[PDB]
Amino acid sequence: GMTEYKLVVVGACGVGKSALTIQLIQNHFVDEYDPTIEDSYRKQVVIDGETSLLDILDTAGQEEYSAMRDQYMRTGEGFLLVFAINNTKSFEDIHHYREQIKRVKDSEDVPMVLVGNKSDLPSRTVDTKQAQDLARSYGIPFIETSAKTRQRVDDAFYTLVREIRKHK
Ligand SMILES: *CCC(=O)N1CCN2Cc3cc(C#CC)c(-c4c(O)cccc4Cl)c(F)c3OC[C@H]2C1
Ligand SMILES: Nc1nc2c(ncn2[C@@H]2O[C@H](COP(=O)(O)OP(=O)(O)O)[C@@H](O)[C@H]2O)c(=O)[nH]1
Ligand SMILES: [Mg+2]
Repeated sequence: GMTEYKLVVVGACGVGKSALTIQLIQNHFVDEYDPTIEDSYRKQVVIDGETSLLDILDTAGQEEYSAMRDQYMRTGEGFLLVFAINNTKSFEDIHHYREQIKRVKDSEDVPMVLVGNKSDLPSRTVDTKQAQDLARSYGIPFIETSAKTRQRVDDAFYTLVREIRKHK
């Protein structure tokens, strides 16, 4: 059957996890998406000439351990670590999420990409150097995105797919 990639999008409330995922699948920018709705989404893509089906968990709600999140964390192949460039706390929260994923994987070498979202906004509080430093510390790529303009959205997901290929 068609190759699949199981992806997980994680990050603080409000950073744009749903908006990024909706842009990828639908090519529309959502100004409001219910923060409680945790679901998976599927998209057929072609990346470096390979047709595949992405299976993407948009994490949401507060109720952490849940049938769905548990199975995607245990079986997920790659993770997008999303913060917003106007949300310093969301950047500070990234290390927590990376630590929890590493503990589920019992591994230091999990495919991940750091995503700094909301690049269209004036109110930057996390500088690109802070992002780049963090990603280099972790050994992973950094991609700047805007779900509003769509800048970097494909690049983020495709880079994650390329990172999974490099690992397996
Ligand atoms: C605004 C609502 C929303 O989008 N979310 C609420 C905050 N969530 C934070 C968050 C926390 C953890 C944890 C822990 C301990 C994890 C997680 C879990 O649950 C299990 C294994 C690995 C990790 Cl990283 C999150 F994925 C996560 O991101 C979701 C965010 C959703
Ligand atoms: N300006 C701008 N707003 C965004 C961007 N991404 C998300 N938003 C907005 O930020 C809010 C939170 O987005 P959402 O996708 O619900 O975040 P989630 O809680 O991580 O799923 C919503 O009002 C979105 O429209 C972006 O790149 N730029
Ligand atoms: Mg959401």
